[PDB]
Amino acid sequence: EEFLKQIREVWNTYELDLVNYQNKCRLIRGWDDLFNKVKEHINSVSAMKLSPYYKVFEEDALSWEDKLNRIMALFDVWIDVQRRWVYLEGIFTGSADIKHLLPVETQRFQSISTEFLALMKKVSKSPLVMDVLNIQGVQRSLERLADLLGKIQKALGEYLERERSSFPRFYFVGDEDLLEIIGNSKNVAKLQKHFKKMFAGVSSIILNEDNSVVLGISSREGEEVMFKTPVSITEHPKINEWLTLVEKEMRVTLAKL
Amino acid sequence: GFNQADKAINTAVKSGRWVMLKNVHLAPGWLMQLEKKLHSLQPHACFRLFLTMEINPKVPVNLLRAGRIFVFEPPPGVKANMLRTFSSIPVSRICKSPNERARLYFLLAWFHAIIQERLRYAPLGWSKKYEFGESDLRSACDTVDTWLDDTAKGRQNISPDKIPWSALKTLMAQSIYGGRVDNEFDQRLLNTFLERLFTTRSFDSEFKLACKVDGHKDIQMPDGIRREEFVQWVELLPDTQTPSWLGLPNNAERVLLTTQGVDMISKMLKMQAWMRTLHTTASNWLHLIPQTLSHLKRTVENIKDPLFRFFEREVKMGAKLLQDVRQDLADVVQVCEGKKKQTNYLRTLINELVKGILPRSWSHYTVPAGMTVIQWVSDFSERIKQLQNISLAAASGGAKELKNIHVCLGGLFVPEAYITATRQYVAQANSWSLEELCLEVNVTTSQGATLDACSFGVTGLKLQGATCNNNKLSLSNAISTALPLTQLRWVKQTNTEKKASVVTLPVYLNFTRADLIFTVDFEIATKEDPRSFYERGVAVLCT
Amino acid sequence: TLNVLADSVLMEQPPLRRRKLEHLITELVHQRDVTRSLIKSKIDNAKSFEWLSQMRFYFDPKQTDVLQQLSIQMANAKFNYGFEYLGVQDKLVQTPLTDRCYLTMTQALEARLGGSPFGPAGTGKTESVKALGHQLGRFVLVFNCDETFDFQAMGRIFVGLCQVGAWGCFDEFNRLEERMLSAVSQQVQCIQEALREHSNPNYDKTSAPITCELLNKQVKVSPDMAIFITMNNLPDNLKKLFRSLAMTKPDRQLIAQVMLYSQGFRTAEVLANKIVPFFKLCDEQLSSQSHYDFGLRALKSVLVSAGNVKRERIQKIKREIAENLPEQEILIQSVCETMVPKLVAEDIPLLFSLLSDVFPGVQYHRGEMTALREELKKVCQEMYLTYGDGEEVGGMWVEKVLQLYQITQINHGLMMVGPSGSGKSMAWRVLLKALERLEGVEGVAHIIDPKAISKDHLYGTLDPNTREWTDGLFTHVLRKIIDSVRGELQKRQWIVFDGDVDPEWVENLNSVLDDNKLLTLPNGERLSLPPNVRIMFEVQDLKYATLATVSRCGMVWFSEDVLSTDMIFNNFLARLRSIPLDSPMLQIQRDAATIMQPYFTSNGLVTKALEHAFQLEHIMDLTRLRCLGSLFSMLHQACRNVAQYNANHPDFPMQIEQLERYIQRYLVYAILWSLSGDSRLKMRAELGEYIRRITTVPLPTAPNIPIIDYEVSISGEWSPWQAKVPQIEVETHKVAAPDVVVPTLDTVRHEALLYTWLAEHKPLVLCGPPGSGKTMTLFSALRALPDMEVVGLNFSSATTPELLLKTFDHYCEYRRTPNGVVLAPVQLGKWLVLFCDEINLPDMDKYGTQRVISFIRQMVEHGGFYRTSDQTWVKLERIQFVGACNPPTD
Amino acid sequence: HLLLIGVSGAGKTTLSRFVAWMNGLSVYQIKVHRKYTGEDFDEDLRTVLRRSGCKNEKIAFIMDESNVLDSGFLERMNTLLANGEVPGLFEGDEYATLMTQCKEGAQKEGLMLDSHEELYKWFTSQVIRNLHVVFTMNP
Amino acid sequence: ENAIMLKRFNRYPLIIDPSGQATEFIMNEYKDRKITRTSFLDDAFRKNLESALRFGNPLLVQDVESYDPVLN
Ligand SMILES: Nc1ncnc2c1ncn2[C@@H]1O[C@H](COP(=O)(O)OP(=O)(O)OP(=O)(O)O)[C@@H](O)[C@H]1O
Ligand SMILES: Nc1ncnc2c1ncn2[C@@H]1O[C@H](COP(=O)(O)OP(=O)(O)OP(=O)(O)O)[C@@H](O)[C@H]1O
Ligand SMILES: Nc1ncnc2c1ncn2[C@@H]1O[C@H](COP(=O)(O)OP(=O)(O)O)[C@@H](O)[C@H]1O
Ligand SMILES: Nc1ncnc2c1ncn2[C@@H]1O[C@H](COP(=O)(O)OP(=O)(O)O)[C@@H](O)[C@H]1O
Ligand SMILES: [Mg+2]
Repeated sequence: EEFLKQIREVWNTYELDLVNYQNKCRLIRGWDDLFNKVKEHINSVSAMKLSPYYKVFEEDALSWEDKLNRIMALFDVWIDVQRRWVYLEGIFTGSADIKHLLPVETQRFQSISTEFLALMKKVSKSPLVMDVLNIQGVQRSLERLADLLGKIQKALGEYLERERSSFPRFYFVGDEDLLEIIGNSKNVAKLQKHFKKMFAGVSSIILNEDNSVVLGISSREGEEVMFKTPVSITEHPKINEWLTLVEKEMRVTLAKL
Repeated sequence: GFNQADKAINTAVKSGRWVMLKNVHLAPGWLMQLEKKLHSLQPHACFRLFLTMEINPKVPVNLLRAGRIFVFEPPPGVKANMLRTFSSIPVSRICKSPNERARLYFLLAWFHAIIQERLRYAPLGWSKKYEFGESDLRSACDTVDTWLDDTAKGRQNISPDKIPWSALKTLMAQSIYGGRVDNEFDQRLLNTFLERLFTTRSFDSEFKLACKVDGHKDIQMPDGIRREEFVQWVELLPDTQTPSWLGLPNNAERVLLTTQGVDMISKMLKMQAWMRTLHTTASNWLHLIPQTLSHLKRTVENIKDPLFRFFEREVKMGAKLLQDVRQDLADVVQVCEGKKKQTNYLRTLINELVKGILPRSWSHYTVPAGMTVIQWVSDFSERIKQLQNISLAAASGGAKELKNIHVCLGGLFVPEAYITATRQYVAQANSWSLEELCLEVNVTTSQGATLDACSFGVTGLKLQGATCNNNKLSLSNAISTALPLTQLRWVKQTNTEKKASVVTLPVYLNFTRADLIFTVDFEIATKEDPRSFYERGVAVLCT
Repeated sequence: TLNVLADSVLMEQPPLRRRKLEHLITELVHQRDVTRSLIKSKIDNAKSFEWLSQMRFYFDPKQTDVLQQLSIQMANAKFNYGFEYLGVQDKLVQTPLTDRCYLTMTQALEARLGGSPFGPAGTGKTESVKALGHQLGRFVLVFNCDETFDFQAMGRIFVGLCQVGAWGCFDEFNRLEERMLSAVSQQVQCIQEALREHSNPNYDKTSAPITCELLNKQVKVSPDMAIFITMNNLPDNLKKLFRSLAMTKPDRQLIAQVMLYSQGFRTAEVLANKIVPFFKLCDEQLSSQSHYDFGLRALKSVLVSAGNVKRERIQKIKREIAENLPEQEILIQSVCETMVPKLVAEDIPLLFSLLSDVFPGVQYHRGEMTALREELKKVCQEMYLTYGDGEEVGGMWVEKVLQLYQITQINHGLMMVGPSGSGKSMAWRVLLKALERLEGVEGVAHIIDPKAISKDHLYGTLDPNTREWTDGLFTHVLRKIIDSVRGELQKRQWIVFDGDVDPEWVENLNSVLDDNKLLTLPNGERLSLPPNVRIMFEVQDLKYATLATVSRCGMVWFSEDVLSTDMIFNNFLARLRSIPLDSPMLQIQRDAATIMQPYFTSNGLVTKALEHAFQLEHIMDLTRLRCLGSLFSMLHQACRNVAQYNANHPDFPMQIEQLERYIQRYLVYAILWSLSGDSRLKMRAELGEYIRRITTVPLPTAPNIPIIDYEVSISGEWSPWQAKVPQIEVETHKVAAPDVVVPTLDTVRHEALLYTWLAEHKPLVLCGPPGSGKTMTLFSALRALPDMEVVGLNFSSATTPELLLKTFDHYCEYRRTPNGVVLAPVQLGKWLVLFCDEINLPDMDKYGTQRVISFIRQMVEHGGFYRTSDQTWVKLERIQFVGACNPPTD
Repeated sequence: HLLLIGVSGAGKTTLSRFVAWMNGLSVYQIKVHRKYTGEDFDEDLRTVLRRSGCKNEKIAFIMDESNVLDSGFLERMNTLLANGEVPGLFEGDEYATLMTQCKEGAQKEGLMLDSHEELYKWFTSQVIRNLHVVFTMNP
Repeated sequence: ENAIMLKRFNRYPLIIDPSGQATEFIMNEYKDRKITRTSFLDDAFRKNLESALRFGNPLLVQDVESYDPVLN
């Protein structure tokens, strides 16, 4: 009886902690503690079902079990719906060139993020666990968002694989490195850091005043090779084509030298 | 292949057919899963599963226990090996291009057989057990094919002197066969074989594949042009194959037998109430092993002597190992009588000792592979006796008497350090540099002959395969010809080319040619040739 | 051409032109060796294998395709130059072993097999593969297997190698874990089977693209790719697909000769024939140490340093042809300058004896460095330390300081190693002050204890959900230096990592110590090391440090013989004569020091007593500095007692003779209670007997009661402790109470020692068998004092610094009003004594250190600690430590 | 506090429980499993100290060598047996509950609660008077 | 004799068999009572053991080297 009273008090006085995220919303902090409490209560209720005095409290325990399961059935999804979103956030706002490369998935992510922000605003107005669970169709929208995030993540991975296939040297750099490369294609300053991972000795690119034509390459030790025919990024804006042109012109310049 | 084999075994156990899985040693985990799956009842009784594989420790023990093992080994002999090589090579490859190709293949086959049959006599004949498997033979055949195609554009018979002999020799010495050869002295043997076989003289009727076989018989080169003649000559080889077919001394077979016999005893010893006999053995070892030797070293004066420091290190290491062994054997004695508790470490040593395997905690120096414990403790006792003589000589006179000591290299833990210390001392005297000193070896008859300046005395050196008379080497049938007293003299290098009547013999540490200490330049008799010394595995041994 | 190049390398050249010059010299030397012998031995045919074996280059500019312009042929193998830009790479001397490696590898590649150059580590197998790849102009990737391994990256790496057509070499395949080895072997087997099918005799004209199954997808395999598996056997999958090669013995003599010839030395052959056997001797004759490195890489670095030294000498002579230089002297000078700083005190005479054996009659003159020597002397004089040149007292320590300065110039990421008690911290502190006064650049040192805090607090943490990065100690310090809002640049910043080193907290530092100088934070930001920042590792044993960290750091070894006992005595006497314990106090201190000076001599009472006490048996490992610090604290308390007696008698204060008697007897009393003061009664009696034998000072005349039972009264006479023990009558209900303590001889003696060692805020530990009455006596004495607030902390087997932080938060407060944050007890005028009983209980981690013990050591030696909340240095005020524990043998 | 050394099954636990039942003391048994951890042992120690110090109930602490898994349990119990109380067990809200129940026990017995330090001293005295531990182990 | 000991026991048996003959025998003897297989390494073992004490179901626990003190 007092065990059920403890469960009732704990789950009627439990509040979901919220921490600000880049002044955009408040994400749930403390997943580990909440999941530990949920697992402990579920296991304790399962053993309470096994207790001999249980038939007196049976029905009540059953109800709580259902509630507990529902809580579980929510939050295991929720953290996922958070994590991927945060990941996607770090891809879809730190860069400005992702929109042009991935427009359909950009629109889908904007639509997903609108609903996600609305759900977070609704949660912040009532951070109680019972109040959060009782909002209309939280699990339905949460699972829809989870499936959408999975699909868009698969699409982003497929686009990354396509970018690697177009320029095979991208296979050396990491997935996060490739995301930074494609997202920050316009500003070449972020590309020069990874340029020592693809080529054997090339460590930087000597560009023009406006960073529009790749005048040549530069090694780590300061040695510079000037292209016989400079390649232009304005004429070939996509990363793969102008990088392939850079590599081919490097080979040609080395041959002429 | 995993899914294919699973489907095949399913349909074969349903219908009642047979399934073979070849080279299953590459999938140990799959083998375990197959053992688990097969443990269930098999509906059909006519179904048979065969697992052809190589003998590797990666196979699961459960699968070995659950089935019938069949061990297959290739038949020994040069004739069998060459027959296998000729059967493996397709007839189309041999009978193609200039006819000389066929003869070349025969030579290659013969060569392969030689360098494979010498592998059985592992210590004397190949030093180590190299692989020299089928892949090397295929690579050599590909090299021969490519180079013969390059040199002879047309199918017409190319002159024997126009064959790229240098190309084949160098590619099968530096690459392919010599790729796995590490030490220089096996490379010398391989180069000797290649220069003897792969030469333009092989296409003449008087060529001798092997000379002095069984004293006077010689394996004459067959006079054939096609593959059929060579394979018929192979099939006509006599059964009486002595090791002289490989260039090895006839006694090598005897030596091998001896080792095998010892192995049998060890295996019997490894597969044998124990407290009384363990107690008496341990007590006898305590009586045998010297009690204790003390570090009498670390004098501030005369520390500049290299022999001083080297003998300090030797004494310290020997004393440490001596104390460890003595204390552990005393513990074993106590536990045999039940006068002390038994711990995990003591369990390890007692289990190792009852079966005849030396304790890993006891092996602090270089040890011949699979040396039985009694041999180990006898060798250790001899080492401590030598170290005690060293300490007594140091105490009596100082570091000056340390020079005039006939120290045996085998007894020392690190003989290479002794050679280095000798070099440093001979440099310090007369104020020379180490680069300008070269070692000259003089085998003197007197075990205690006079040591003149640079000369240092060494005992226990055993020459295998040859006898040294008046510093001149001569080939002999008897093995392990002991050297009376070796004088190592570090003399200033005169920067001259060694005459063709000298041989650079290695000085290995023990009968297993695994550790090389140094090399000795020995003059040979005028009758012999250095190639015979190289190919018969003549070497000096510290023990 | 070789003569022209050798003339050119002797002058002053730009570093890029110097690298080009030495590459040209190396290749021209190889060409000279090839043509002089390998082609001039009666060779007249262009098709002879004596010429086909050598790597021939054929140039056809008429070819339109760039990849078909240049053809590189060795034996029957023909390759197309990939024209990949390599920059300025290190060139390998073409030794005969390297020639055979090239031949075997090209033969394996032509047959579409792989290469497995097995051999002992350090023979150049990976470097040989890389040099062969760079010779053909192919991108070469080296995958080290020393736990820096990842399938998720190497699957796509293999896909990229198959696609672009680059080379892939594994550093040591056997270093791989069994499952890792098997899976990567499966991938390598698939790739190599595709490569073999690329050369099918019936399908030589490859129409359908030859592809492999990588990442569960079809990947085209470029014909120019190759996989090399460097070993030290091969898995059964790859035995029939890889050709092996024995790279066992590199030709060190030829490498050294060619490199010395490229450096400009005109006697390269003799110098190499001397320097290779010398390095072999140093590897053999010298002792075995973790940080010793006499391999081929160290030899190459020594040779390039010798070339730099010779060029510097040439420039010095020119500004004051020139071929009369003592090349051997330069070579041994470089060898010494590179090896002596990391040599233990035992191996220095051994190294010099080896140098004399190999280089006979050629001696070493160390740099004068007089400009730095003057500032070092001034700083040492103003820091109460001892300075001396060469054979003088302090010569070894100042030479260690100079070596530290040299390694400071040479590279960043220093490591000062040595047994505890050597002059390590003082050395670099004095060097920093001397550099500040000499060069005029202010020196700032950040002393960070790594084991005190967690790795997350040390480097920073990324929020699991918010993905917000908050920087740690080292990250905050480096960021503050880089930003330099106050102007951290233009100042010598030294991040000293005082403490122990383990392979855990140095993982992120490995990318900073090496040439990258690049800290890669988990969030993505990359911090660049400024040229004015040096990362110092002040460690003790260097026992749990990986070879990667040690090899990346220049090292100075501080043996205990560096800091002699005379130096300690001189420092103590100077501080006593200058620093006031509280002018009359300074006068008393000067008189006391004048009185005790004769005993603190080279062979005085204290040195002999220390030597004898080292022979005795102690419950804890006797250290010279613990012993000497206890003795010095006791002498300071003696001076304090003299001052108190003078205060109590304003008229007729302590006279010279009474002070002499009191100090002379108190010296023996403090020696007895500090030397062997942590040993049993028998050892104390033995040390007292030895002191009585060797000393001349009057001693207790009673032959029955040991000297340890006496004490020195303020009048200057030996009085028994039993006279100071009162007879206490305790209430009936207080019999055997948990808190009551009955005064006795041991109680009063330990109380006197406690007060003596707590007057100087020195933490102390009561060791003894269970039930001996350590906790009760310590608590009673601590609570007896009226201005002392005692807090009892029981150290369990899971004690962490978090317990100390919780105690500080509960009892103390942070005040920002002083220069920095100050942690002080809430109660005013109360000294907080943290009685940590069972002090030795906390467990050691996997690398032999206790985090809480290191924490207390940091807060005692330095006087403060870094708060992980804002990475600021808080300074302890009115906080004191006291401990008690059972013997470590329990 | 008593330590009982002897072979298992000799009746140490049974005899100790028999004497505790005769003398009126309650018996507290730590229920250990595979998932037992240091915090659970700390909670058990807190409960037994609360029942022995705040309330005059006398408790016979039944412990066996099996119930001790790591050295932390042993060190906590060494502190409890020697000093009479464990300083670090009560923190925050637990300390406040301790003080409240100590004031309640003082007013039940007829003592003035005074300050926190005097209440803690009274609690320690009650624990050393109203708590006995028997440790059973094999030789 | 071992089967006799298994049939007539006062303290719960501890089966020590290198093979699985005894284990399979004790299953085949107790199928009608629905003998349940568990192990001390299993995380749900306690739960299963709890059920074993409720419906009177025999329970088998393997790997007694890592004995669970909760069974005391
Ligand atoms: N000339 C001197 N140079 C250095 N230390 C000196 C000198 N003269 C006296 N000393 C004393 O020697 C000691 C040197 O301690 P130092 O701080 O150098 O050691 P550390 O290696 O940093 O310490 P730890 O043992 O904790 O690793 C100090 O007590 C110092 O006062
Ligand atoms: N001088 C003394 N005055 C009063 N009691 C003493 C004295 N010496 C020993 N005792 C008694 O001996 C016991 C020692 O108690 P205490 O817990 O302080 O021992 P300890 O040696 O510090 O313990 P441990 O090594 O377990 O930490 C107590 O019962 C104490 O009353
Ligand atoms: N032929 C050579 N000429 C010049 N330097 C060499 C040669 N072989 C090896 N080295 C040097 O040896 C060092 C270590 O070789 P490395 O390839 O790391 O050995 P491993 O094969 O064990 O990895 C390298 O820094 C390299 O410069
Ligand atoms: N004096 C006794 N007479 C009869 N049976 C006893 C006696 N002491 C113990 N036992 C029996 O021993 C069994 C277990 O004893 P237990 O108290 O668990 O021993 P231990 O203290 O070694 O754990 C009990 O079932 C009890 O019946
Ligand atoms: Mg205590």
